[PDB]
Amino acid sequence: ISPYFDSMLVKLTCRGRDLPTAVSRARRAIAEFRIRGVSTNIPFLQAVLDDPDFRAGRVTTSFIDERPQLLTARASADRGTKILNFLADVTVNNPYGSRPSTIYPDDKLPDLDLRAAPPAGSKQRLVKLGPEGFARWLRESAAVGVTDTTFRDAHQSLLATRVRTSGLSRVAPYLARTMPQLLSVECWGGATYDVALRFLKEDPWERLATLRAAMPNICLQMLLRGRNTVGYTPYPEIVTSAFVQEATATGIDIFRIFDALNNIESMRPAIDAVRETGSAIAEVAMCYTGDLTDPGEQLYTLDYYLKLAEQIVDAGAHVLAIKDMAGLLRPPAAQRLVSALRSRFDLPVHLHTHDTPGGQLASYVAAWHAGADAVDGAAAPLAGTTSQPALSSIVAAAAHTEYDTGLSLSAVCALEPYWEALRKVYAPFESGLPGPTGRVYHHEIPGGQLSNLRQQAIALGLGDRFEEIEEAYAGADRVLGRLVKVTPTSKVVGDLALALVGAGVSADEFASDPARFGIPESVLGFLRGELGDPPGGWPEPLRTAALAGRGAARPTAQLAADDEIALSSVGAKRQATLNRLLFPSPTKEFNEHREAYGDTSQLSANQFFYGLRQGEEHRVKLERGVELLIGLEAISEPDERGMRTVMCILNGQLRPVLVRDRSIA
Amino acid sequence: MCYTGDLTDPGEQLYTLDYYLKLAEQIVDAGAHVLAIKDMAGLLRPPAAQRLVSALRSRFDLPVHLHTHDTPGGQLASYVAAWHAGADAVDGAAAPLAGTTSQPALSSIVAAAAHTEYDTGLSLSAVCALEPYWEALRKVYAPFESGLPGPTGRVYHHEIPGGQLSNLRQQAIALGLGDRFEEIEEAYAG
Amino acid sequence: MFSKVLVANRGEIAIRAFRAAYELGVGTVAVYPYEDRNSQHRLKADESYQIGDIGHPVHAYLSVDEIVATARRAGADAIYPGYGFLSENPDLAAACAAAGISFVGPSAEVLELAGNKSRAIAAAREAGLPVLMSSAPSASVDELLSVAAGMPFPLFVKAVAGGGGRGMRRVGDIAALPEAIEAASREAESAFGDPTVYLEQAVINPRHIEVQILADNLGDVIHLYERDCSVQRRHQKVIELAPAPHLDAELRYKMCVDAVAFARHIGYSCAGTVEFLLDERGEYVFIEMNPRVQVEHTVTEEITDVDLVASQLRIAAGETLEQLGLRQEDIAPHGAALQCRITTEDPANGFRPDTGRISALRTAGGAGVRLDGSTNLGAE
Ligand SMILES: CC(=O)SCCNC(=O)CCNC(=O)[C@H](O)C(C)(C)COP(=O)(O)OP(=O)(O)OC[C@H]1O[C@@H](n2cnc3c(N)ncnc32)[C@H](O)[C@@H]1OP(=O)(O)O
Ligand SMILES: Nc1ncnc2c1ncn2[C@@H]1O[C@H](COP(=O)(O)OP(=O)(O)O)[C@@H](O)[C@H]1O
Ligand SMILES: [Zn+2]
Ligand SMILES: [Zn+2]
Repeated sequence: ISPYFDSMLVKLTCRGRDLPTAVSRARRAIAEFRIRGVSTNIPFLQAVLDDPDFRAGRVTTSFIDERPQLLTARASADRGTKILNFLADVTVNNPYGSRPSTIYPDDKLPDLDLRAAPPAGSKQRLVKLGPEGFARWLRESAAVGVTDTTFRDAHQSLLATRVRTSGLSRVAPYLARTMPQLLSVECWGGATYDVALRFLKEDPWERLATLRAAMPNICLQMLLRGRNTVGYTPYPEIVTSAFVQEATATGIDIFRIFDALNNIESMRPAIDAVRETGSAIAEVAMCYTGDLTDPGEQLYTLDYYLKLAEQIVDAGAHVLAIKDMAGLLRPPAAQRLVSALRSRFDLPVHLHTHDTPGGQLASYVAAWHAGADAVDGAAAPLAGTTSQPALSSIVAAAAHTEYDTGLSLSAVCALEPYWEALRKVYAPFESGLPGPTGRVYHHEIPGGQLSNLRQQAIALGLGDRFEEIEEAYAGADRVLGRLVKVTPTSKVVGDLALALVGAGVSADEFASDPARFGIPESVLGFLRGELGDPPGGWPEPLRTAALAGRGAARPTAQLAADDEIALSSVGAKRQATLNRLLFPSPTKEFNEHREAYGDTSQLSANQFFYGLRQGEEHRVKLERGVELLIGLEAISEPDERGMRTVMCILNGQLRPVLVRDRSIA
Repeated sequence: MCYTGDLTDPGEQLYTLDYYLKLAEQIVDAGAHVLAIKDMAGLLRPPAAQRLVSALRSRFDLPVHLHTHDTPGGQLASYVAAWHAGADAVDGAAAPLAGTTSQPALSSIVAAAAHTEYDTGLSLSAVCALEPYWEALRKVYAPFESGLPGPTGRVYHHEIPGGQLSNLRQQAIALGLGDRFEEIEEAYAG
Repeated sequence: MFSKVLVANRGEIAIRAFRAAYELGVGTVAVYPYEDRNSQHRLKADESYQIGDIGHPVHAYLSVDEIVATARRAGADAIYPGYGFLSENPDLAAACAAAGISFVGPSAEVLELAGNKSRAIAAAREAGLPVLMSSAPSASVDELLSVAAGMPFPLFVKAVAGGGGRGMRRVGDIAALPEAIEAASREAESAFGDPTVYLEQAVINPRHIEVQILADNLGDVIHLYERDCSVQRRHQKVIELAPAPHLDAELRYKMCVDAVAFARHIGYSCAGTVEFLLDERGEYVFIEMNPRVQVEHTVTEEITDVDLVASQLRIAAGETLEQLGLRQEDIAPHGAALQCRITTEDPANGFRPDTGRISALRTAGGAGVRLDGSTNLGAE
């Protein structure tokens, strides 16, 4: 466009037998016309052509007196241009270097008729009998229910929780139609909420809805953490109740509730909120640490767990579970504990463990031989190391026995190549260990944290020797007196080992001069006592008097009345209000990104992370019957500025896009 | 005696308990000092192992040695089912060079019998103290690395010894079709 | 009116149907094969779906059951054939009647009358039109000669299934009639599978005249005057013409009158056309009757300024020619018009099509110019 003359683009003339026919034809003409690159006055003309007075013919010099003809807005809501902008930006400014040939996991999916309705499963039974009947049925059933943790707890410990929704949604129908006997599926909660809001620019509720629609016959399970639902700090009761209500409304069937330091009055409100629903199941978990079968174990003994379980049963628990996060449960400990729990009480038992030392399936085999009703399993390509035991092993260990699960083994084996291809795609985010480590018996650390610890010690100094971090974690654990850590109290000890190794404190002189250090604020917040009380007791008869004379504790502001108003109604407003109230900064970034670049959650991992290559054609689904075909043609070298022009193809039409190359500045 | 198939299956009409029992009877007639079972692909399950060990220990009067690989994952359970029925000795590989196509870890084996009547008597700290040397040695042998990504379920259909699978993966990388490895699996099956 | 309509066609006719439907406030659905995913008509519709297997793109459009199933899944109420493909296949009409979907066309019975030929001619002798000698369809040469022994020569031997100008020979005598008839039979058998060829008296220096007929459900027939398609190359239509010059008014009046009488007698309910050949002395021969819309209708649309596709769609919805205003005392042509088609055929090496990528496109326009169908830069 030349900024010297008038702004005339095209004259359109329409004719007809009568005025209404000419007006309809002009409307069609102006709708079909498409101009992209500059701002156009088409919407004003469309508003003028759609005026009933104008169609009736009451034209007058003062026809413009009506105000809302001008600011009709709603210019184009153009999604293709924003998708193309984002794709070009990713292609030009891709941080990852060169790459092998592109891998397409979708080609590895087995053939199956995705037209027939899937057979009834656990959701039908839960609807028919309810929570109490479901629990009784599970207690009285000789089979051992398998739970799948590939969707949440597999890529969390191996791929930094960076698997998007496309692959899960693509593979869910096959799981629902070849395996209609799985007790439940864990696909929500934990750290997926924060990572989805922050690193992947996605909305977790849309993911939950998509997974619900994908699988209608299998129950869904979510890992709640007591007062702190998905965050890292206590939250008010109303927020927790609203969150439980929204989650059960979207389709969360089972809630697994645990706490860092095992104590009641930190999980009672969540249990009451679950029980108020009347259609959900509550599974209360007790955290396992130490080795009770040892003669010298004077703190974590059988009686401690027995009274814990008695309190949990007094609190109104529907399922009782044992949580092993480091892999410290041995066959004999498991046998005795399961036997005692099954003989004292009348509740089903759920067992969960990690495979860090190797060969933890033996524990499962010792548990279901004594009363255990259900176990957990991760898929074989994403199993082992710091993940959960393989599903094929679990199915094959009970075949042709009275404990048969009933799951076809060929069906479970048929889905492995897709998981292999998906793991091959997520190469830059690989964080798995070389193999099994014996040392975990001395420096017990949850499997989900060890990978990030290895990366942190690679990238933040001492990387050739990793021992110092191990005995520093041991020393920090011994200083505070045998803490029970999973998520909350794991990071405080990690930061304390970090400071200890960075300050030259060998093992014990930190307890001599605490006031002469830069103790991380999470540690002071632990010492303040907002996470509860330690099981063994306060480790500070000489550590600190009250806080070592630091200061005071920060206040908390009361919720604003409008938030309480919006929390009472069910809808997208409540979901947005929860997103903003839980993680403000990343949800604000996500809102800005979604305004800028529309909706990009439908893209694949390859397009999202790498970009566009020449010779390949991509299909992106916008709506039912609305699909976009995107390709690349060529790229020009940058001019005297940092600006380049990329020629792409959209629906078989050439499109130039101007992009900024941040490499040359 | 080499183990193959799954005898606990109703339709196993060739590799049944009686076949192994007469094999062992012949071996004992031949003047054997120790009797052992060799599992090279990891096809021995806890119940098969329990019944076989019980029958062998009750029919004869020889010590039993058990050897297996950890290709499917979690084979230590088999060991735990064997020594609970009469098995006298087991095998173990060190933790930095264990798992995948290798033998079960030694630390797991020592910790699974501690403070039980089946205690091995091996210090666990002593076994753990030698791991960093094995880690450094494995890091030195980088160009000759051939381990698999992890545990595979498919071994139940295309049963292959663990020592051969690595060379098979390298051969199919370097001699043509490498993007798709299925064809070699069902071709070995055929 | 109809809530949704599915168009089982390809090209500019699909875009014309989409424009007509949008003018009437009706949703549109499109179907495409994999090999034709880059066509424009895919992105001009509200919803699009893929049909057929990974091969045989042409056979994908000739699949009645798949199209019916797709229309049922998409919640459509009507199917628009267009021209070509399954525009005259009675199976589509039967399948539409077997379900709740309406078919935009004359009727199921009328489609059966127009296929085998010469029973049109039986209907034209009954309706009382000027009709030419008709020969008995036979693939035998002795029988054809036994019928040909009493003919006014020369004779056109025409394929029975031949349509458009594919597979006819002019023989000036009967000595070369048997070899000619054998060649025609072999060509017809290789082309359409029917080895039967029929003779006809060969009228000298003809002119081709088209008459357009529009009719509603309860019965009312109107005509939109004549056209002219005399300019042909190898019997294929090339250039269209305005109302036919050097034609007296009595001639046009009686052409329109007997065309409308035939259309009313035949029980028609949609748009269509009748064909005539006019000779130096002047006579009507009634070659056939096309029960669909051609690519030349725009020409009449430029003289009678009456919409054809939208009127067709409203007629299929159960409207008569009274609320539409199409009554015969205000229909009068004014001006002349003509139409031409641009193809990739090379007039240098034969006339075979040439394939390639388009590297430059500049269109035109102004006063008295209309363009239908438009490609884009870089298309293949
Ligand atoms: C009579 C006629 O033919 S025109 C009447 C107007 N309707 C149509 O053109 C039918 C199809 N067109 C559309 O879908 C248009 O997007 C509209 C007019 C309905 C809405 O446009 P807007 O709101 O400005 O943009 P929208 O957010 O829908 O962008 C959709 C994009 O996908 C494309 N798209 C729309 N429908 C399809 C489809 N069925 N298949 C493939 N691509 C499609 C559009 O062309 C557009 O890309 P563009 O930037 O080249 O226009
Ligand atoms: N003797 C003839 N009588 C009629 N048409 C003839 C004769 N000889 C050749 N033709 C040609 O045959 C064609 C008759 O039309 P037809 O083959 O039915 O095609 P369409 O169905 O496309 O109108 C015209 O192209 C006409 O010129
Ligand atoms: Zn876990
Ligand atoms: Zn061996």
